[PDB]
Amino acid sequence: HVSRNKRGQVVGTRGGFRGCTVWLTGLSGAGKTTVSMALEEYLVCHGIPCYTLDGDNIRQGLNKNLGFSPEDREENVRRIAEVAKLFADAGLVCITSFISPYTQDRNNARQIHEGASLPFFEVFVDAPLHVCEQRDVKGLYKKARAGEIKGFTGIDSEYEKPEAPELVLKTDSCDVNDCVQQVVELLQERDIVPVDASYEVKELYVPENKLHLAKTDAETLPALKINKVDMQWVQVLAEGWATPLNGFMREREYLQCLHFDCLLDGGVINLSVPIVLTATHEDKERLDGCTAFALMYEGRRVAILRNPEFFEHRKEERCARQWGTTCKNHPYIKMVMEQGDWLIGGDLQVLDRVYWNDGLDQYRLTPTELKQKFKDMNADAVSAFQLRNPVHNGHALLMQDTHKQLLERGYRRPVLLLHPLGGWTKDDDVPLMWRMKQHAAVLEEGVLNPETTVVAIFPSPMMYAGPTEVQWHCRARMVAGANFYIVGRDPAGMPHPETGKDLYEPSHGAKVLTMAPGLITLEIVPFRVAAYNKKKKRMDYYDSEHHEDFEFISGTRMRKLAREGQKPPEGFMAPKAWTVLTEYYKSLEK
Amino acid sequence: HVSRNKRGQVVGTRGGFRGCTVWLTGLSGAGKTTVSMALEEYLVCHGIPCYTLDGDNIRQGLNKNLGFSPEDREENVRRIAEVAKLFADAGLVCITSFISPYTQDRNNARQIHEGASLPFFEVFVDAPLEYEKPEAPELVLKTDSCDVNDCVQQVVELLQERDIVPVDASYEVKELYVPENKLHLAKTDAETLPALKINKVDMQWVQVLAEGWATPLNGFMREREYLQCLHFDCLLDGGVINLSVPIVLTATHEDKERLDGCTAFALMYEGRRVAILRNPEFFEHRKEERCARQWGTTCKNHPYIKMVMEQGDWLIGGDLQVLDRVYWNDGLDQYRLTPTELKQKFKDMNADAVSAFQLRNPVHNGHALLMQDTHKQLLERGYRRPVLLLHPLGGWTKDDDVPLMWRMKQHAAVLEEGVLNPETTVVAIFPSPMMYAGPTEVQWHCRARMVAGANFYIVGRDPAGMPHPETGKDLYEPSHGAKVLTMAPGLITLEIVPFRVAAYNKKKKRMDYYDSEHHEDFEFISGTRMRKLAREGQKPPEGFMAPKAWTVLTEYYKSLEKA
Ligand SMILES: Nc1ncnc2c1ncn2[C@@H]1O[C@H](COP(=O)(O)OP(=O)(O)O)[C@@H](O)[C@H]1O
Ligand SMILES: Nc1ncnc2c1ncn2[C@@H]1O[C@H](COP(=O)(O)OP(=O)(O)O)[C@@H](O)[C@H]1O
Ligand SMILES: Nc1ncnc2c1ncn2[C@@H]1O[C@H](COP(=O)(O)OP(=O)(O)O)[C@@H](O)[C@H]1O
Repeated sequence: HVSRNKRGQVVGTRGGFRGCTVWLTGLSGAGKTTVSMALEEYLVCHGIPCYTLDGDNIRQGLNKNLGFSPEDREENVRRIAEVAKLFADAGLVCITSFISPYTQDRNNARQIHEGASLPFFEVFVDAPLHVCEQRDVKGLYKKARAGEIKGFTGIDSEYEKPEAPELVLKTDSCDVNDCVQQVVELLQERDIVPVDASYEVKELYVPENKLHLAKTDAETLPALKINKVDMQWVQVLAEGWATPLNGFMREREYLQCLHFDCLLDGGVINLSVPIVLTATHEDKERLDGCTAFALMYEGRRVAILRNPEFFEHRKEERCARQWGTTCKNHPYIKMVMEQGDWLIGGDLQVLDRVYWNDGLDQYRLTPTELKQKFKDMNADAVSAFQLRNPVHNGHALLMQDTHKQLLERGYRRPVLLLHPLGGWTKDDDVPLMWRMKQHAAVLEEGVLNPETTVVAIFPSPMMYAGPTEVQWHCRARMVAGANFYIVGRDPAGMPHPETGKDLYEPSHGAKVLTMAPGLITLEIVPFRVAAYNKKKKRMDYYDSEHHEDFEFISGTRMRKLAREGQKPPEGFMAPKAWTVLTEYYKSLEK
Repeated sequence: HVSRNKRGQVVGTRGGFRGCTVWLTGLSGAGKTTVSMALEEYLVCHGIPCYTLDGDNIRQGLNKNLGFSPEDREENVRRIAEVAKLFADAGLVCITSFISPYTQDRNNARQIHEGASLPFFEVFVDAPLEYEKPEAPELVLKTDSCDVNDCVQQVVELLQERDIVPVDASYEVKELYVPENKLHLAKTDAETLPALKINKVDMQWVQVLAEGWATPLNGFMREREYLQCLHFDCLLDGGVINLSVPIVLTATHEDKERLDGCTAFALMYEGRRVAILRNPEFFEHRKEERCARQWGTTCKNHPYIKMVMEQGDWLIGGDLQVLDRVYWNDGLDQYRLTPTELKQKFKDMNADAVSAFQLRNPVHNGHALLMQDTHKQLLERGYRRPVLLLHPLGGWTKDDDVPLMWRMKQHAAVLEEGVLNPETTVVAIFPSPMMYAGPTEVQWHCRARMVAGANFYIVGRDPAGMPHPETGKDLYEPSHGAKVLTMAPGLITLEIVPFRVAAYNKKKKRMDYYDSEHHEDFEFISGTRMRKLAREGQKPPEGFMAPKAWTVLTEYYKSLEKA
C-alpha cells in the first residue's frame, strides 16, 4: 500500500499527513452536532479534507441493524471507531459526533487509534444536564421524562465524563466561535492544522521582564557594529512593521522579496523591500559559525541576532530589481553600493527599547501603540497618509477628500493617521524636526483637524523606489491598522540622477498597489495629481484641457520664494506652515 | 454538512468531486490485489486521493466480530459496502478488494451507492482457475492473460470515461490562431487594415503566443499584465499564474501615432499579414526600468538588452488573432510541436509522466545525467511510462551560441548513441527567443512546459545565465535559478526537479555531481574549451559527450573555421 506520507501529498493542497479523529462526546443536546458542523466548515474553508461520522450517515447505513440494548450500543461505538480510524488512516480529519457515554467505549476508540499511530482528540462538549434539557433541541428529553425512550443517557442511563480529555468545551459559558477556536487551536498545537502566515503584529523586542537577562546574555557574544540606517531598520523590525518577519531576511525570504514582492511561506504576505543586514568579507569570516551575535550601535549592545545565515549581497542585481535602475548616484543605492558583499539573516531579539532622545520620541508610536490609540479614540475607520514632504494643501486635499468619502460611506469616526516618515531621507529633503514643526503648524491652522488626526512618525528609512516602495509604505500601515491607504501621483518617486526625468511613471505606484497581492485588509484610495489652481484660488485636481489654470510649486520654487521674501499663492499652504518653512529655509542658507 | 461540490474542491489537488467506489470482485487473490495496489499507486501518482478496503484493514477491525456463517459473510459484504459509500461520499476513490461472490450482495452494494448518487464500478477480475460471475460488470479484467499495467489502464480508461479521472489536467491551452474554418475570411479582413511590420524575433514571439505557450494571454500584454509580470512574476487576474517575462510588442512614436486610434491592425512579416491585433492599447516601454527588473542589470552589452534598447518607446498590447500557421521552411518544422500537438504525442505514447528538459546548448552527459536521474526518480515513485521531453529552444539566440540546426543534429546523435532513449523521448523545438535572464527567465522556461503538459521540470546550475559582459563573472548567482524556481508561485501543476552541478569525474571517467572535497577530481568543460579542443583536433575526455555527438560539433566548428 501507498504510505501515509504519500497519501498526504495528495489529500488536500496543504502538504503533509494529517489524518486524525476528533472524537466529540457529551449529553444529548450539549453541542456536538453544532461543533462538528462548524469545525467541518472551518476545515474545508481552510483546505483540509475532513469527514464527519454522525447520526445521519452511520445510524441508517452501517449501523442500521443495531438496536438499543446494550451490546448493540457497544457495537455501535466500536464500529464508529473502526470507521473513524480508517478515515484517519486515509489522511482525513474524521470528526465524530455521538454521545458515546461510556468511558470504556471511548478509551477503546482512543486505543484503536493510538495503536495505529493516529492522533485521537477526545473533546468533551460539556453542558449541564439541566441546560441540555432546557435546550431540548429535538424534543427527546420531554419524551424521555414521560417514557418511551430507554435509558436516555443523563436520565435513565449514565453519562461518564472523560477523565483526561484533550479538550473541554463549556458550551453554556462560550459560543460556537469559542468552541471552534478552541478545537482549531488544539489541532494547530498538535500539527494537524497549520498556522498560516499572518499580519498580526509581531514585535521583536524581548519582554521587559527578560530584558536585563538578555543584556547580560548579550555581553558574552561577539559583536557587530551597525550604523544609524541599520539601527532604524532594527526599529522597523522591533516594532512589528515588517510582521511576520522574525529578523533580518534570510536568503529564502530575500529572494522571494526581490522576485515576487511577497513572502510566500505559509501564505502570501506582501513585503517588497529587502530588510537585510549587511556585512563585509571580514565580518562574515569572523562571525560565520557563531550561533548568536550582538548588534552594537554607539557602543551599546542593542539586539542579538540568533541562528544567523550569510549569503551574498549581489548588489547590482538587488538594486536593479528593487529600484528598476542601478544608477550609482541614486542616494539610497549609493549607500547600498558602499555596504558589504554579505547579508545576514537571522532571528532578531531587540533589547532596549529604541528611543532617539531628540525631542520626537513622543510621535514614534509602535503599530501596537497606534492600534491602541485608534481604539481609545473609538475610530470605526483609519486612513493612512504616508509622506516625506511638508504638507501643502494638495496633500491635505487628498486627506480631506478621503475623509469625505469615508463619511459618505457611513463611517462616523474616521481617523487620519498622518504618518511622516522619520527614518533616513536623502540630503535635500526637509529634515524631520522641521517637517514635524511644519505639520504641527498645519494642524494648528485646522487644515487637518487635530481631534481626528493622529500624528506619528514611521521609523523606516526612505528608499525612493517608487512602485516597489509604495507597497512597503502601504503594507506597513495595514499592519498598524489602517483600513484605507491614500496614494497619489508618483509615490515614493524621485528624478533620475543622470537624466533628470522621473525615475518611475507616475501612475505606476497606484496601479501596482491596487493589484498587489497580500493587501487584504485595506482599500487603496488613489488620486490624480493635484496642483494650485490660479483661477479658483485653491489646490485642485489637474485637468489637461485647462493646462494654463495650474501652478506647480516645487521644493525648489518654495526655497526661492523663501529667499526673495515672498509667499506661495494663498491656499497653497497654511500660512503658519509656510512660516515654519521660511524658518527652515533661513537656516539652510548658512 | 458541507456539500459534495465543496468537499470536491478541497479533497485533492485537482478539483471536481470524484467520489466513487471501484468494487473488485472475483476469485483470484493476486489478480485483485495486484490491480487494487497498482490502481491505488496510479491514483496517488496522479493527484487522486483514494483508499483501499481489503482484508488487511477490515477483517481484523470493522469485521473482526464476523466469521464464516452465510449470515456473517453477507453482513461482512454489507459493512464493507456501507463503508465504501462513506469514502465515496467523502470524495475519495474507494477501492474494495474482496471476492464478494454473490450477485445478491454485489447488487446490494451497488444500490447503497446508486441510491446515494455515487458512482459504483463493478470490476470482475476474471481469472479462471459457487462464485457468481457478474451479469453486467462495468469492466472485465483478464488478469492471468494481461499484465497489471494494462489492467490498471483499463480501469483508468473507464474512470476517464465516467469523469472521475481527468482525461487531461494540465492547464488548458489557449491558442490564439484563428480556427481553420475562419482563416480565409480573417486574411481577407486583414487585408483592409493598416499594417505594422515586425521582425523576426517579434514573429517568434507571435508564434509563442499563437501556439498557447503564454496561456492565458489573449495577445501581447496590456499594461496591467506587463506590470503584474515585472513586479510579481505572475498574472493575477482570475488566478495566479506564473509569467515572469514581458510578452510584448514594441513600436516607435511614429508607428504609435499612425496606429493609435485604430481598432485593429495587421502584423506584417516578410510582406505577409501574419496576425491581427485588435483593441490595442499603447503604453510606455520604460526600457531602463524594464531591463533592470527583468534582467537584474541594465548592461548595454547584454545581447537581448541591446535589442530591447534599440526598440521603440511604446508597447502595444491587444488581442492577437494569428492567421497562417507559422512554419519556418528551414527543414526543422517537423520538430516544432505546439503544446496541443505535444499533449497528443504524449497520449499516443501513453505517457503517465512527462519530464521536461529545457536547453539551449549541445547535450553533454552532464545534462544527460540529469535526465537519466530524473527518469530513475519517476520509476521509483511509481510512474511506469515516464517520457522525456527534450526541448531545445529554437527562437533567437546570441551570436556565439551553437546554431539550432547544429544542435538538433547533435542531439539526434546523442539519441542515436542511446545516451537517451529515443523510444521514451520526444524531441521538439521550443519556439521562444532566449533572453538570458537567469532566475527570471527560468520561470518562463518552466511555465511554458507546464502549459505543454509537463509534470516535472528539471533545473540545474545557472539556468538561463551567461557571463556578465563587463566582468566576465556569472551574471546571476548560480544556485538562484533553482532556489527561485522551487518556490515560485503560479506553477502548481508541475513539480520542480532541481539538481546540483555535474562535471567530468577524471577518476570515474564519467559525468557526475561535483563534490567540494574532491575539487581536483573534476574537470569543467565549457563551450569555449570545446571549441579550443576541436581547433587543435582533440576530443573531450571519454564519457563527457557521446562520440557521434562530438563529431557533429567538430563539423560545426570546422564550418566556423572556414568562415
Ligand atoms: N457554544 C456552543 N456550542 C455548540 N452548541 C451551542 C453552543 N451554545 C449554544 N449551543 C446550542 O446548543 C444546542 C446544541 O445542540 P446539538 O449540536 O445538536 O447537540 P448534540 O449534537 O450534542 O445533541 C444547539 O441549539 C446549539 O445552538
Ligand atoms: N501634488 C500631488 N498630487 C497628487 N498626489 C500627490 C501629489 N504630491 C504628492 N502626492 C502623493 O502624496 C503622497 C505624497 O507624499 P510625498 O511626501 O512626496 O512622499 P512620497 O510620495 O515619497 O511618499 C503620496 O501618496 C504621493 O503620491
Ligand atoms: N553541468 C551542469 N550541471 C547541472 N546542471 C546543468 C549543467 N549545465 C547546464 N545545466 C542545467 O541544464 C539545463 C540546460 O542548460 P543550457 O542548455 O546550458 O541552457 P539554459 O540553462 O539556458 O537553459 C538547465 O537546467 C541548466 O541549469
